[PDB]
Amino acid sequence: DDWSKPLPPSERLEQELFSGGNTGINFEKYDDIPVEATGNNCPPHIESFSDVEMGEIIMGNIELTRYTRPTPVQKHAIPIIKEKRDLMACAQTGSGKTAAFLLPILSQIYSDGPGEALRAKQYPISLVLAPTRELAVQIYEEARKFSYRSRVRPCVVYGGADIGQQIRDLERGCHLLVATPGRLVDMMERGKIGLDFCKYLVLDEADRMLDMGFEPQIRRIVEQDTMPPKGVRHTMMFSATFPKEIQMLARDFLDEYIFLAVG
Amino acid sequence: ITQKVVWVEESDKRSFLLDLLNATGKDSLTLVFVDPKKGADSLEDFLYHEGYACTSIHGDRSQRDREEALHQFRSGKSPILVATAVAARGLDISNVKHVINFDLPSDIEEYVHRNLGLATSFFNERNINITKDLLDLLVEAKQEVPSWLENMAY
Repeated sequence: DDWSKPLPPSERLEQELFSGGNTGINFEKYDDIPVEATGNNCPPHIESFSDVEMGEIIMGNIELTRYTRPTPVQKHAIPIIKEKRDLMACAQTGSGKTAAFLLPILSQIYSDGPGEALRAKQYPISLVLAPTRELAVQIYEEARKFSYRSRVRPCVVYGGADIGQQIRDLERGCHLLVATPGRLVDMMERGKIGLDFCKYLVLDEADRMLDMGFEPQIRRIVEQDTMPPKGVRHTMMFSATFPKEIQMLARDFLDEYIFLAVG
Repeated sequence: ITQKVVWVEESDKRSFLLDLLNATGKDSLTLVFVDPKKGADSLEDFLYHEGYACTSIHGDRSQRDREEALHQFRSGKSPILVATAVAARGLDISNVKHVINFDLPSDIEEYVHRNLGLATSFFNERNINITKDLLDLLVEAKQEVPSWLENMAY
């Protein structure tokens, strides 16, 4: 199985996927706000998606999405993630975070394939935690656009919706899971999701996740189960504010990390 | 005794071991078994470089060197001991809280050979021939069996 080689196109999927979606970005505000990175051996920022090699599947999906110039967050975060460096990014929803992490993560899954374990109940290769159904679904739809013609099947699960059908959807295959934290703990307790092969971990809107009381659930998913530890998994944490509790989560969860600040 | 089998690719074993050691309490006594194809020096010296107090045994060294390493270990001055199976023959491991199989052996009998509170074993494709035997054993000890380990025994 070559994971770097596009699967055949489907007109209906292209129609469902590449018409009628939004980037979740405010380019007016955020193109003109500078980004700063600090840390050891910080990879240099890019000016174009072409400046790193994200491979055939992403470059075609980029053309179908009609994405052009990256936002400043994307210019700094994409090379960092592409180097497999952990990241703490103080960056707002609307600055361009989602693609900043999804493009290089998916790119790396494509050129590395699933791994020997999967090449041999669901064990996602990538996990993204989000505080809310709305952001979880935003991210899931972006993942769907950039996994078009790939073996990666994204899924999303959230609370306040029925666990039964989410289970039934997982059972159809899941390589990248977007989840709100309490719903994932339920799925783990029911034996539906395994974290043994999760090599890419993203916490989005981490400050809101903590404020809504999810820190116990997050520590259980990340620290007290089978998720590979830092230095093995690659971890990215995004937050619009940087209070003491986020700095603690950063220090606990990230390894030798670059810090990115918008403004 | 808690037996935990984790999937760890070769290129991730060192970083996984660092995390297993960073969680050790006051660094209780930990024994790390490595394949002779890697050698105990490679792991001991990496741990030292990374700032860890540790030591090693080998089967070809002087009894003086062995006993100095074993005393550093036993007394808690170097609470991590790296060893191959051959080097650890005759070793009294009754004071070891944590055994880490950095490399698993070829056969389940050697695994059975190795105050013990926890045995963590690293597993990847190189260990496929021992999947069912390791499976059967974990059932006997009423131990957690990872789903992926059964699906690999298949």
